[PDB]
Amino acid sequence: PGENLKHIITLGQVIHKRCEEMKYCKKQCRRLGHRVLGLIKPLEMLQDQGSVPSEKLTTAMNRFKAALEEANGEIEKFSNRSNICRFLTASQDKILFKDVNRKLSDVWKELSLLLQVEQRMPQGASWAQEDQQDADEDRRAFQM
Ligand SMILES: *c1nc2c(c(=O)n(C)c(=O)n2C)n1COCCOC
Repeated sequence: PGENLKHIITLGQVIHKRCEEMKYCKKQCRRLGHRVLGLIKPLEMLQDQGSVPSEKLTTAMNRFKAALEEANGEIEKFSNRSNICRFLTASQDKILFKDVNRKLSDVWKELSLLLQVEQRMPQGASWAQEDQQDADEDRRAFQM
């Protein structure tokens, strides 16, 4: 439980750091890192106590860990310029992290509801809109 929480928080931090160093598609990569850092903030607060998670909370945390591992795999893949160029030429909307953003948003909704109801923690609605704007800003930076 404590080890699981530390692993997820470390994943989020490595994803943010890797997104910050990305040389291409900076708006989309920076948005992914910023969103991940914001999602792990209440998990950092829960970790700062040292309570026991229910099995429903453990299930939701493990699903969130799986979405973060997928995001880390995508950032690692896109650290190679050729993989970015290949993916974007094949993509329809030019949104680099479309699939993993959907998974992060869906798994986060279940997890935050359990943190609020079970651990008394005090949403990805604008995300698809922000994704299209960041993708356009990135496409424009590339087209100069
Ligand atoms: C390859 N093809 C790209 C890009 C890119 O960043 N963007 C935003 C695109 O729209 N396309 C089609 N890359 C990545 O490499 C950028 C050029 O580096 C020299």
